[PDB]
Formats: sequence, C-alpha cells, structure tokens
Amino acid sequence: MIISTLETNLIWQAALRAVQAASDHASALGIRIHVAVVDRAGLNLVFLSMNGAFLHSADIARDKAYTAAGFGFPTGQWLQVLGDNERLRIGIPARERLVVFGGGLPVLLDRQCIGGIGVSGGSEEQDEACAEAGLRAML
Amino acid sequence: MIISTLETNLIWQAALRAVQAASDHASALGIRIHVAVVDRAGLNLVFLSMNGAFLHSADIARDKAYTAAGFGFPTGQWLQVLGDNERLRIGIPARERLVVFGGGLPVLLDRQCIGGIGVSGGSEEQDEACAEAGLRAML
Amino acid sequence: MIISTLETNLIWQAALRAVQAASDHASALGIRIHVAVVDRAGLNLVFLSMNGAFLHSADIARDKAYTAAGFGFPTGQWLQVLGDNERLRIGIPARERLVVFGGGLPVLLDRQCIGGIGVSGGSEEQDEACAEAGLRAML
Amino acid sequence: MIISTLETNLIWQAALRAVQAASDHASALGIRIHVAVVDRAGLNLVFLSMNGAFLHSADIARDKAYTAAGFGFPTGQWLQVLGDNERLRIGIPARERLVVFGGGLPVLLDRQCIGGIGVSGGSEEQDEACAEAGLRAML
Amino acid sequence: ISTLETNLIWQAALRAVQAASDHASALGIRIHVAVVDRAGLNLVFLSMNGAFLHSADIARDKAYTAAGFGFPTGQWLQVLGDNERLRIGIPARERLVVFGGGLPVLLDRQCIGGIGVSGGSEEQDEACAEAGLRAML
Amino acid sequence: MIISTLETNLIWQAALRAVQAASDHASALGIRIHVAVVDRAGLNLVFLSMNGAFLHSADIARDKAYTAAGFGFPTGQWLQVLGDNERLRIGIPARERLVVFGGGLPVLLDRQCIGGIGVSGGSEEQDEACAEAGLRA
Amino acid sequence: MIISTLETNLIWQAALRAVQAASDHASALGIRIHVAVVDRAGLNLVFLSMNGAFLHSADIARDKAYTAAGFGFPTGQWLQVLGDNERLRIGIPARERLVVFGGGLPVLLDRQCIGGIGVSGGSEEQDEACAEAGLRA
Amino acid sequence: ISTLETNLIWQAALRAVQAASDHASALGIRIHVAVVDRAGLNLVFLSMNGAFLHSADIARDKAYTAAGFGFPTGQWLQVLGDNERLRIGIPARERLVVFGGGLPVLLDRQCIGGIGVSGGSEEQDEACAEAGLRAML
Repeated sequence: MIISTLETNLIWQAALRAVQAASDHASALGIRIHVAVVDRAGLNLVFLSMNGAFLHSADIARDKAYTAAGFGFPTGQWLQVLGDNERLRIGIPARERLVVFGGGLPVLLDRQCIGGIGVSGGSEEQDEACAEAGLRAML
Repeated sequence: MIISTLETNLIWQAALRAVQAASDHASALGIRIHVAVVDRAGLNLVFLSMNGAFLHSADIARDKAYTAAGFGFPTGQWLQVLGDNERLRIGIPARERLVVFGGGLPVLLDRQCIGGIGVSGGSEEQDEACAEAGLRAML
Repeated sequence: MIISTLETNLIWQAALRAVQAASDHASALGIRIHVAVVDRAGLNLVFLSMNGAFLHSADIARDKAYTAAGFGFPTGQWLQVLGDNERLRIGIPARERLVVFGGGLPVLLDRQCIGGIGVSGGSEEQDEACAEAGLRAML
Repeated sequence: MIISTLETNLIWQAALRAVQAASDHASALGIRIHVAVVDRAGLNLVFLSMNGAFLHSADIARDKAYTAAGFGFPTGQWLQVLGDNERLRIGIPARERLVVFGGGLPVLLDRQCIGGIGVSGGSEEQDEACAEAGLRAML
Repeated sequence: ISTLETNLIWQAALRAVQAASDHASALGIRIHVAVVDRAGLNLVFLSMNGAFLHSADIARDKAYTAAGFGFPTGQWLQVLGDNERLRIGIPARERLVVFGGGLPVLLDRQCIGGIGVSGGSEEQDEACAEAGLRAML
Repeated sequence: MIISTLETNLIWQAALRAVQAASDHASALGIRIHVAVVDRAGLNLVFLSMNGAFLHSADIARDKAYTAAGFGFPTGQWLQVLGDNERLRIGIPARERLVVFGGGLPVLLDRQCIGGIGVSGGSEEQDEACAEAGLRA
Repeated sequence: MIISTLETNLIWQAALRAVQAASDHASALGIRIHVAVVDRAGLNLVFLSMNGAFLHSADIARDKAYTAAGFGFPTGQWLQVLGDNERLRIGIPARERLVVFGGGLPVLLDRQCIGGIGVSGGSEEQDEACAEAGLRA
Repeated sequence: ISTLETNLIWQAALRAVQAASDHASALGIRIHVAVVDRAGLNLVFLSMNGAFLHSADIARDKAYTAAGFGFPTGQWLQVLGDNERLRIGIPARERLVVFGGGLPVLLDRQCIGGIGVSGGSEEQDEACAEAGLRAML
C-alpha cells in the first residue's frame, strides 16, 4: 500500500542566502538583528545573531520563524485573524513560541508554505523589511 | 481497612475509533487537524496528527483534551464560566495546558467524565465538529 | 534560484495502520504497550497508549521513534555502533530523547528513512516484534 | 459499543494514613524523611516533608512513588531486573523520574498495583521500612 | 553569622490538610490543599480523588504565593490598584496566583508558611483554607 | 581577516560595590530586597538576596537586570515604548525573563550599555531607589 | 497547640563576606571562579561570578552550594558515602543539582547546617581552598 | 568599572559555517555547525537538510563547551584522567559534550568563541570545524 507523500522543503543554501541579505539590510538601516530561517517542520536551517542585537531578540526571531512556518501567514496579521473573538485573543497569544507581532514571514512556493523567516531587533516594520530582503535573496 | 475505589475509565480501543472518525471528518471538510484523546487522569490514549496541520496545533489538541478531561466540561465554555470575575479571568487562562477556546470536549458516560477529546487545526467550529464525530464513533 | 527539494515523508494513514497492528500484536502476546509513530522530522503522526502499560513507557516509546527516525537505524544497535569508543559511550546515551535499547525501528522506503516507530512496555524482544508488526501493516 | 473499563484506585484517606505511619516510623528511628503516595496514574494523593529532611529527598520520594506505581514492583529491585543487559543498564536509569535505588514500593491489592509509596531521607533499608509501615497502616 | 527564624512544622501542616479536606467533604466538593513552610517548600500536599487535574498545581502555587508575600492571594488585584505596569507584569510571574484560596500562616505578626486550596469556588477554597489554619492552632 | 571586535564589559568588583550599596539603601528604608547585577551578555556578576525578602522577588530582580542589560533602557519605560501598539502590548510582556515594571536599570558607560542592575522586594519607587544607589556607587 | 519551630539560618552579610574572601583567594591563586552561598533552605544569599570564569562553572557552583546545604556534608565525600552500593552509585549522581565532586561545603554552626558554599572554576583543590577561605571569613 | 574583551564577530562566524558546510559536502555527509561568541551566545547556527535530528543540539552544545572552557571537547576524558569524581560529575552537566567536534576560537592566546560540528564521525566533525576556523582567518 501507499505509505508516503512527496513534500516540498526549503534548502539550507537558500536559508544562508536569506540570512546574508537580512543582515546586510539591517546594516544598511543602522540596526542590529537576529534572523532565523526554519524549514517546513519548523526546524532550524540557519540562525544568525548580529553582535549587539537585543538579547531577548534571539528567541523572538526563532519563534517568529516558527510561527510563520507553522501557520503559513505573517505573524503581524495574527490580531486581524483573531478579530473580536475573546477566547482566541486570550488563548492564542498564550501558546509557547507563538508570536503575534510583526517580523515573521512564511516562505511560500507555488502558494505552499515550505519554511519560515523571522527577524527581531528593530521596529516591526524594520523586521519585516529585513525578512522580505531575505525572501528576495532566496529567489 | 477500605483503601480503594472503583473508577470508570475510557479505553484505548474507543479512543482509536474516535481518532479514526475525527480524521475522516477533517478529510471530508478539507482540513488537516491534530486530535488527542486522553483518559480520566489526562494521560494519552491516542494522539493523531495529519500531515500538513499547523505545527502549534499539536500541543493545542493535547491541551484541549487535558482541559476537558480535567474539568469535565467543553473548553469553549470557560469564558462563560468565568463571567465578570476579573481575578479568574486573569488567573485561569494563565495556567499551564489550560485552553479556553473551543475544541476540547469531555467524554461523558452515565453523567461522569471518563476522559477527553481535543481537536486543533481548523476554526473553533470545525474543531468541535471533528471532536463530536470522534465522540459519536466511541459509542 | 533553486530554493527547494522534494522529500518523501510518512503519511498519517500508514501510521494509523501501524498502531492498529502493533496494539493487536500486543494483545495477542498478553502485554500492554505504548507505540509511537513519527514522520521524517520526528513529529508525531500517531501515538497510542494501551490502558495498563507502564507509565514511563509513554515517553520511552516516543523517544524510541524519534531516535530511529533521527538516525535511520534501530535503537537496539547503538551500543554496537559505539563500539569501544569511551567518549561516545559516555556522551551519546546522555543526549535528550536518545534511546539505546531495543524497540525503535526506522521506517525505510527505497533505502531512505521517512519516519520511525517505537514501542515500549514489554521486553526489548517484545517491543521490537510489535514494532515490526506495525511496519508490516504500513506496506 | 463498550467504551469503558472499571479500574481500582488508591484513595486519599488511605494515603493519609500511610504518610502518618511512615513519618511516625521515621521519628521512631531518629530520622527525618519525605514520603510520597501516588495513585494508579502516578498522581499525588499525599506528599509529606518532615522539617529537616534532605532537600534533594523531596523529589526523590516523589519519583520513587511514581516509579513504583508506574512499574508495579519495588524500586530497589531495578538492577536485578536489568541484569547483564548493558543497553538497559545505560538506558533505563537515564529516564526522567525513574529511581533504581530502594525506597519505592507498589501499593498492591489482589496483586494489582493501584498506587505507589516512596520514602527518601534515610538509608535504603530505613526508607523501605518507613514505606512498609505506611503500607501496613493503609490496611 | 546567623539569625533565628520561626518556621511552620509538618505536624501542624498535617492537621491543616485533615481539616481542609474534612471541610471540603462537608461542602460536597473535591479539593487539593497544599501547605508550605516559610521558604515555600512543601510540608503536606493532599489531593482528593476526583478533584480537578489543574487544581493540583493551583493549590501548590496558592500556598507558595501566600507564603512568599505574606497576604491572601485574593487581595492581589486590590494591591495592584490602577498601576498598569504591575497589572501586566505581576500576574505573568511563574507560580504567582492572584485569585482567592491562598492564605499566609501568621504567628505573632510573622509569616511562617502558607496554605492553598483549589478545586471549588474561590469562596469555598478560602473557607477550606481557613478551616486548615484553625486546625493548626 | 578581521574576526574580532572589542567590547566594554562591567566587572565583578563594581557589581559587588553595587549590591553593597543597594542593600544598604534597602536597610535604610527598612525593607528587604533582592538585587541582581549582570554583565553585557546578561550573565550573572553578583546576585544578592536579603533574608526575609519576598520569594518571587528573586527571579524578578534577575529578570529586571537581564531586561535592562538586554535592551539598554530602564524596564519602567516599556509601556511608554510600547505605546498604543496592541500587537506589542500583548506580545512583548509575554516573553520569558522580560519585565515591564520599574526596577531594572542599564549600566551605561560612554553611551554604551555594559550591564544591568535589577532590584525587587519593595515598591517600584523603593526598587528604583536601591538600584539607583547601586548605580551611583 | 505548637505549630512552629525555631531555625538557625545563615545571614546575607556573612555570605557577602564569604564571597569577598573566596574571590580574593581566587585572585591570589591567579584563577577566576564562581562562588555561591545559599541559606539553610538552599535559597540564594550571594552568588558571585568573576569575569572570565568557565561558563559551565556558574551552575556548578550553585549546585555545589545546594548539595552541601541540602545534605550537610562536603560534596567531595559523596563517593565515599556511596561506597560499593551500585544502586546508589548509579542513582544519586543522576539527581538534578546533585554534585559529587569537591568544592561544596556545609556551613555548620553548633553541630547544625545553616547553609552552604560552593566554588567552581579551578581544580578541585583550588575550589575547596576558595570555599574554605569564604568559610573561615 | 569596566574591562575590554575581545569577542568573535558574526561575519567571521558566517564565513566559518560556509566553509564547514562546504567541507561536509566534499566529504559526502550532512552536518549541523554552530558558532558561538565568548559568552556562549549564538552567532551563526546552520543545519544541512538530512543531517541527524539529535545532531542539532549536539553541535550547539559542542560550540558552547569549547567556548566555555577554551579547549577542544575531544580532550575532556584526557583532562579528567583517573579522577572518578570528575568522570562521574563532569559528563553529567547540561550542555557539556566530551566527544570530539567542538573547538575553541583562539586569538592571541585568548578564547573569543567556539565552533561545534555534529553529524559525521568525530574525526569528520573536527575536520569540518577546522575548515570553519581557517575560513575565519
């Protein structure tokens, strides 16, 4: 019988290109960041920490990547997704490693999520811009 | 000299029927879910994860089942149960593994809770439907 | 411009067949077991616990499946693989979730590991037999 | 269909009698101990800590009770059970909450394990004697 | 090099859990009750069969909170008042409970331990904890 | 090739002076505190716990020092920094070891953060005072 | 009824003197250490980390103090205490925060353990020396 | 109040992970490689698709061990010698790796970070780590 399925997954060479571009963008902005790239299962591919970035931002970047890979949409959209539902507004942000502020983006290929990128250390807008620079460098 | 009590407990064969039905229902709805069934002490009986379900939903399903088994009522009813009590509204949702959004249902037999079922991966309404399919498959 | 790779992964329907067969085999042997099946990334597909199995065996089964999927060879072979290397004999068994006794088997397809199965609750020989029943039920 | 089974479980009143007797025995011996009694699922029924007992012995007592309840035989017998099997001698003592020195006893009724008692703070022989005093007081 | 401290004793904790559980039985509820010493360490922790699973840790945390601060857990939001920094930060601390059911054990104006009950309403939890305290004396 | 950068880091002798001054300030106020001083990587330099200080305040002091060292600004300013942004107001206070109440201060030397000091056990005011004393010292 | 007992406990001022003397001894030896002093319940009193000491030695020092306070005898004696008992030799060193190497010493006052001191970062000999200095002080 | 410390920079860590992974590709193996700074904090952590799952944390712990002690992880049993207390206690420490594959990053007799590789044999891991170090220069 059939026991397997073929799944698309992000490769480490592309993650490496992405963290190079995200850190270069941070340098161009005058900021210091952490940037994490994870695969489809949420497992590390490349995690880069610039000297002098905020200490807490290490885990935030990892969690942003994990959240974006795990759900397939940008972390900054979470509150919009939760809407007026108080059960979700209380419950979802309380989950371990789930980030609801901006800076995590899914890695989409053929509209299929194959990984995630997360940036922390700047403003939400700066984080997303560095993450987008990483996505563009993957291509 | 009496040291023991006889307690009713959910059996693994019924839990297996439940995860078969819950996953089949998810397939019919076009969704990917995690479904966890636990016994009266909150211990795993069967935990099933469909490929492509959200990563965070694994623990959410487990915690939904645990909450429903631990309190004996559906997780979606928590906010109604807490009402206007601000001490409880702050403190209860902050407990480890306690879920206050819908998708966890107690397994009731003769008015007695003997386990729990929790589904995560869809909307609250989809999660509850799959859990109910599972419950109907047990009996 | 290449960012992705196609990987084979075990599917939850096959994992379900495996836990059905492993538990039926345990029943035929007169034992109570836990059986865990994980995918290529070590994530749960199905985890089944029979009533009355040893409490500690829940995590042992999960860790056996994870170890077998993570390394691609049966957990019972670890000591043979480590040989006379004292650095490895001290360090490898000390890793989190790494099991060096028998009961975890890789799921191999076309010479490629796509997941793992782990059984705990009997002797090593009983655990391996149940795991093998599960593997045969997948294909 | 059938979904449930009737299980025998230790009751808290008996656990309370047991910790009273175990602590009284410790006092009679001139020692200070922790004594834990758990039910069939390994969940606390009564956990008592005498002022001045060793700090580490709190968790040891709990783990002894859990191990004895989880496997159904005295913790002090573990090495005999493991024998010459190096895979088990390395792997089993490395499991979280698994204790292989003496002081945990199963609570047996009709040769069925319905809970566990664990004592820490004295010698292994003193621990087992206090645990036995607790078992006798349950009856 | 040293100081003399008053500490709650395990015999008194045992009296307390007996009285708290007897009160719960009289109320028709099932509870967990935890008694801890001045350092927040366990003295006696009792779980009645059929009490809520989550209430085990709630009881322990209530006792710990009450022993650690020296005032009833139900008073926290009254102490926090309108300070939004404290209202956000204090309830987020591990093992800190801000709903009712934890009481300090006070002797001669001095906190020597704590008792915490979980499994009923806040009001029932506090009543069981008070029964435990009275049994200590 | 360049593989290194030079960093300024707080030294343990200065942290020791700091915890001495903070505890002396607490004694003058009649209160009991925990005071933590960490280096530029958030690692302990000196962590002092006064007998009788609240049990929960131990980790709070450490978290305050860590937060102040990790971001380079006082912990009491967090809400002002978060402003009206609900995404940040929900998400930032939910991070492990991140404290948004007052009492953590960065150790700034020549426009540069080289460590942190955190105090817990009194009112926000008393904590900030003891921390300011440790810093002044 | 009796609900309390009086306990002797180490005070934070003595711990502070201890970490000062232990670090001065380390400086005289040319080494960098962590030194932890805990009270009779194993709770921090003073924990000092010298710049440049091994990263892993931080938790080792704390564990040494905790073990010495929790059992009341030097950590270096554990193997002698375990003797030829294989059950204990496997099980005791596997416990969390339990250290069987030298460097943790109980603080004994009038035949009674009131705390612990632990040093890590040098050889067993250097650690014991720095700890003995803190104790002597 | 301060001291000047040399620290490894993220650009050099990035060069190192590129060279270590290129060496692994040339060997036909799949590896994780972690580079950490002087405080044991991540600089770059790279995981090649298809490397062993457990090797992720092994690589990180190797880097941390090498950075924390300043000598190769493969040398630990040589350093422990015949001391049974250390042979039992040291390999039991969290994140401490005693098999080969972690190397310190040394600059002018001074440890400024660490590199750790896991996924091949000890000898292959060390070869990949050495390639990473050479690429730093």
